[PDB]
Amino acid sequence: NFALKPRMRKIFSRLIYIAQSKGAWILTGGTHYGLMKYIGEVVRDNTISRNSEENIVAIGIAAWGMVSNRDTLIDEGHFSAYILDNNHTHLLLVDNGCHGHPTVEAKLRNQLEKYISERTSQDSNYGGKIPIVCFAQGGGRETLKAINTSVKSKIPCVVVEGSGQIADVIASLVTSSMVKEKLVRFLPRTVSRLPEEEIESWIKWLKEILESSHLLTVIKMEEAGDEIVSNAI
Amino acid sequence: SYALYKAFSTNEQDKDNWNGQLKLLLEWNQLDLASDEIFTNDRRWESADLQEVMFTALIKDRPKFVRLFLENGLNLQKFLTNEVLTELFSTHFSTLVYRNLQIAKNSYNDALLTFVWKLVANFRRRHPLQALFIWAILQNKKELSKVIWEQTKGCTLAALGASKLLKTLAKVKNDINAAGESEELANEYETRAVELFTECYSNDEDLAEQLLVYSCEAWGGSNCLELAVEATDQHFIAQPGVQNFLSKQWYGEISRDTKNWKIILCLFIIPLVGCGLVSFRKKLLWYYVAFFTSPFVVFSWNVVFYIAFLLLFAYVLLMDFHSVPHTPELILYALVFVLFCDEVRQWYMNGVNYFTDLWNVMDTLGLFYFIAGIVFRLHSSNKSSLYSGRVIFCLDYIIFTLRLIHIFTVSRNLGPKIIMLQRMLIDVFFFLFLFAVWMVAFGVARQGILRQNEQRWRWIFRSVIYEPYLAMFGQVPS
Amino acid sequence: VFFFLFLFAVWMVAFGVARQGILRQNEQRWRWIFRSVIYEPYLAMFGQVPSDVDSTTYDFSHCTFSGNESKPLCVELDEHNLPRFPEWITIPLVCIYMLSTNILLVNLLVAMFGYTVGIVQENNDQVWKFQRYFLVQEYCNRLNIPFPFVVFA
Amino acid sequence: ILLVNLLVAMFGYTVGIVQENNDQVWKFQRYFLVQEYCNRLNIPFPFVVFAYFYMVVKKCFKFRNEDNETLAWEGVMKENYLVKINTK
Amino acid sequence: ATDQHFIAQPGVQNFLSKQWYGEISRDTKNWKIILCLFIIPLVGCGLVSFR
Repeated sequence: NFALKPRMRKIFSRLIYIAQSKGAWILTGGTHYGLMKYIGEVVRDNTISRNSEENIVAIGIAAWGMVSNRDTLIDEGHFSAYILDNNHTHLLLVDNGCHGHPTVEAKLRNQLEKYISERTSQDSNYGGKIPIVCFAQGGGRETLKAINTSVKSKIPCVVVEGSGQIADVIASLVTSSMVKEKLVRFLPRTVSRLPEEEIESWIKWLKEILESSHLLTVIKMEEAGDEIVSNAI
Repeated sequence: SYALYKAFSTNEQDKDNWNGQLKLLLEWNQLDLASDEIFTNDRRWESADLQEVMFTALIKDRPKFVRLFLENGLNLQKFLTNEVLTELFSTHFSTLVYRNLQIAKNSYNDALLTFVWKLVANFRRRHPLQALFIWAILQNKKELSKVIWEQTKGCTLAALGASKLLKTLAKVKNDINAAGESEELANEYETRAVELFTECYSNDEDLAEQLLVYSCEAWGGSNCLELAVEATDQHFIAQPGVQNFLSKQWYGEISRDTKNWKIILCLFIIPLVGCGLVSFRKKLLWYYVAFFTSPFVVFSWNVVFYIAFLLLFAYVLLMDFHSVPHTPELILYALVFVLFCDEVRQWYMNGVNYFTDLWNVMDTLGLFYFIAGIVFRLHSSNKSSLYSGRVIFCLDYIIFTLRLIHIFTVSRNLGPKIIMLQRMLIDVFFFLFLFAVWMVAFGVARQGILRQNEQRWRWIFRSVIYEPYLAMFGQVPS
Repeated sequence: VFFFLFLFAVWMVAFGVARQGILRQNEQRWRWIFRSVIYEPYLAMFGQVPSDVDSTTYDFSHCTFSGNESKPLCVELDEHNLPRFPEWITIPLVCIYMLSTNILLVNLLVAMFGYTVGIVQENNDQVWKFQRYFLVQEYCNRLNIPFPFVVFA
Repeated sequence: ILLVNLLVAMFGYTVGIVQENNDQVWKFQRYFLVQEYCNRLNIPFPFVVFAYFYMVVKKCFKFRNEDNETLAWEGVMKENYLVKINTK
Repeated sequence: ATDQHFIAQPGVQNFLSKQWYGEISRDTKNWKIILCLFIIPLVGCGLVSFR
């Protein structure tokens, strides 16, 4: 389940417009749920608007244990009804053991991000090096795991908003006392089910987040018009 | 509402019933509270049992709630059955709108209103969103209609058809408040259709011209370009996109950015079709035939043929008219046979509404006078019949000459003025009314003061009507 | 002016050919076709009211009976040497033409002139003082004496 | 004098009204003639009867993907125009 | 008072028209009405509304 208020709608439409203007890849999960659905639909909208002139690339990265229908070939197949999204032009699915295992895709994804980070293509304005930006808006464990695995690598350029669940606490906190102070007031209903033996681990996760605050930035409240996405990236 | 929600939310056996919370904030108009406390944490939804509340949001006028719901997900055809339509039209559709619908069908029948009368007769007893948009628009809901219109695919066809329906229901002359309100909503949706098509023409012209010609799998059994004509939505056709389309279909192969005197010069001498003075963009024998199949040049050939026809009819009627038909009269009869078969062809194509326009009436009437002139002409050796035939041909030449005004309405210069000419009828009739009153009041008085007991009917009207009529051109009765 | 002349030429021809065909029979002289088809309905715009349609004020002294001398032909006669043309079909024809050209078609031209003057007056002074430049330059582009001695210059 | 010069005034006022509607009504009426000349596949007029014989020849012998493509095209500028509405 | 803006409003004009026609409905064409005046026993037919 995913709620998408029109602020996020405007921001992500402006984002995919910027990524079409610059010729960038967008890495995402790629399922048929919520945000990945909406990103794929805006990809299809820009695909049908101009039809050509530097089309966009949306790589989805899935788990292979959550997939409804799996058809092994060499020969194409038809996926019908986690459900995959339609409009991602490239998909990649990680291979592992049994079915019900999330967070398997994060290792290969973060290693790929590190390799494009250390890759050098001189025909740019960054000084080669292919600049990489991470975004976070939603909530959950995998968001914090992604942000900390990103910021552990040098230069992730993590951007968050003041809109979401974990985006609220990361925007509004800027030690353990203040961590718990914001965490009990902005998300009580998830922490109603969570043991303390990993809440101290989350305090360590956010400690490694706030170790490098210069590599993090935030879209604030009163930047609600146009060009707010370019001024963040 | 906020007090009732704060008491209902803090019972601790009702936190699990978020459906009751949603129905509570649905009956009242709490939008910000529902958005902030029902869909915010995104822990619980199913997108499939949100239907009855959805139906509730359709029946007690909640456009912002159904916008908030469709923002979070539903397919409307999955929501729609025929039973929803029978509830909406048999029960939720008011009897007053039904009464004005029957009055509008009896007083102002159209093809689209006949179609909607058919479908309301169907559903009181495949295009789902258009049907619910129809129900929203005849019920004058005015804000749910925008919410469903933003979800439709064939948007401009929907806007134009809704403008047609609402103008036709606005012509009804009882309950003038409903008439004015539906009139304003008609103006709003025709403005919306024009302002959308100017954008989708200002980006891409070819796909816009594809939009203009697609029938949308029998929306109302018509086209996007046809609904603006049937509604008399003449502001939709006065915009530069549709006019650019009409000009590019009117010229045919010839480019628009050339001067027209070159075009009529290449019409005047045929083998100048193969020269570099005319652009044929939008081989040589194909240039020849694609030239001769353009609409512009077949019209400008037909008018030259018509002027040559009038000169031949004048030469026959004035200078060569004997007791038996000579060669130019027979050539003339062949030309009128060609004109007659073309007119009966377009009458077979058009139908009974051909008789609606007055120019078609007087064309058929003139051909009838011509065949009457023939059957008075051929009975020779009767001087009365042979003279009456020529009188009928003169009074027919009047009609065939006055057709030329209607012929030359297409030009960029004379055209708007000839169209303007028919707006003067009420001033001409007011002038003729006052002049006839003063004419009779003077003529009878003068004829009664001067003379005594005229017993001839002709010299009553020659001296009561005719001489005061001539006294409008400065004759001064003597 | 061209719209006025177009409508007046159409009504002129449609009346002139009809009147010449109803009255007379087979004019074989080209000059007396155009004198009686084009010229007399043209004069009927200045209030002349074409005369040979009355069958009471029509004397046979101005006829020819055959095209020999100057004058027009007669209307074609009866067996009783009477005019054949109906008064009830030529008098209202002249009345309709005379109304439609001498009154409606002129007073429409007055309205169109009034509207064009109502438009072009704020552009009039700008276009005039734009055209002033050309005459000022072409008189300042000559170094000469006043005109009858210019040839010496 | 009075009754004619009143007609001149009423003509002048009606011309003063209807001129901004004149071009719209003219180019609306332009559609019908453009269509009725484009609704015929024939030669120029004095041989049309032979082409009519060709039509007599007829009487003598006898979901879509690009549609969804252009509707999906239309929806993009619909979204852009709704943005242009609430941006006002 | 010669308050002719009070009578030029659509309510008073609607009242005057509904008192002027009488029994005949306003949403019919008037040529039917003068046609039923021209021939008397067409008063009993279904072409005119007498509401």
